[PDB]
Amino acid sequence: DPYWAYSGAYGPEHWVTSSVSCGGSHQSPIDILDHHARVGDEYQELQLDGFDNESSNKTWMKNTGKTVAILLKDDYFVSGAGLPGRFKAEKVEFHWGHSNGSAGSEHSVNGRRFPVEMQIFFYNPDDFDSFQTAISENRIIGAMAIFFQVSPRDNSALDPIIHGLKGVVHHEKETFLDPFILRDLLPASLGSYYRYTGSLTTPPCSEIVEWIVFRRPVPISYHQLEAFYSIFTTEQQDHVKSVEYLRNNFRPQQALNDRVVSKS
Amino acid sequence: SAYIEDFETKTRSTVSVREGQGVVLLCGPPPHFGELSYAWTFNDSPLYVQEDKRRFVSQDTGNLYFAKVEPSDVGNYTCFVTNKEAHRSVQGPPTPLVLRTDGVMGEYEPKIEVRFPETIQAAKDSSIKLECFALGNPVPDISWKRLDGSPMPGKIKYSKSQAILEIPKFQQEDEGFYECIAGNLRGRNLAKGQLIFYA
Repeated sequence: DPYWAYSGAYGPEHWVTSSVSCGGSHQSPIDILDHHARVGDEYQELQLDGFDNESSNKTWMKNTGKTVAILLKDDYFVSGAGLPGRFKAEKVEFHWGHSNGSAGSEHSVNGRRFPVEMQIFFYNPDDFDSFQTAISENRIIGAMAIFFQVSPRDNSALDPIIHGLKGVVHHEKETFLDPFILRDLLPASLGSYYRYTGSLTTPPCSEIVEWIVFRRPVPISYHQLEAFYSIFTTEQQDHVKSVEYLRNNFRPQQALNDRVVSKS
Repeated sequence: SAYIEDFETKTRSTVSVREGQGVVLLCGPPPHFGELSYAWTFNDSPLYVQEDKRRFVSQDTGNLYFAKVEPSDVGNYTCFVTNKEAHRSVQGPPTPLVLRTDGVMGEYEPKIEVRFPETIQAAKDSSIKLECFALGNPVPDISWKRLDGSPMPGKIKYSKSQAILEIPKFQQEDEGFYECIAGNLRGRNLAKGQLIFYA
């Protein structure tokens, strides 16, 4: 586990030095040009399981200093959508901008970036015993990308998440979360999504991820977004440590190269 | 057996920070053997911070902490390291501190940057020193509490704006859970630990 940052000396263009996979040709994130997407006519329809159930109070949130992570304590499954088997949810991470809903997503569609991108990571439990096992076996995991877009009104479905962020302002803080409905953190219409093969968007940047990217965004008000802009981290140099806003925590987009993006 | 080398670095990177921002300057003392003590200079004069809750020098870590930086902090800092056993002192490189002009840092809850261990074995009649200091805007206040809510024995010594709680002549009734609270208008955080008596 090498040190890495989103900017400066250990920023994205330096990642390859300590994690050579970060210089790969199947990296994530990407811009999705819809008119170049192939229509996946062979897809079995996306099936979600457990997404409608209230999350347990053992579910918790952490400020890792690079993102805010949610460690899921319930069984959630996704299958179909050209995914190789049935995948189980492990955790959630977020990426956001700077202020006033400025671009913060990792992916984009037709060049449009979004104020927040939420990512849910999955493993196939039929092949591996845990998410950690799947990572260390270095073969294949699943990931969902969800965009948020500014809305004039608060999205009440987000309340436990926003309240969570209020409670993890500093690097390494942790809090338990009020119950939430994971389905309600997904777009209202799951109809349009994209599929492509890619990688982790942080070191070690392993090219093992089957990505689902939903086209339609989830609403979030400017008032709720402020909870994201109120997250801090620390930056530690040779002889200074400082408390800083955690902002623009996204990786630059990567070339498609030989890859084609598919769409529902 | 006791020694300390000269610092190797001639000059340190300029520190650029926002007015209102919390910053820690790291001493980084050179190789040595023996217990070290610490002071910091500011523009070629010693820093007099022991009645100022905004700035703290830790004799444990050696570092200089700015709970929040003000325009008056702008200048050159060095860390001055004394090795008492070695009868030798060495001065660190000049460290420029400058304010950014991008705007000021907002208010935010305290973050504890120096604390005491979660478990401490405390020998009878020994002296136990606990430190706690936080960065934050407004400048945080540090207070201390026994979890059992009992008043502190008179022997306890508070110093440096309560950044330091010392427990002399440690007795069995002194053992138990302690916590320091770092608080301001935007919120509060704590550090807790258990002191465990042995003889």
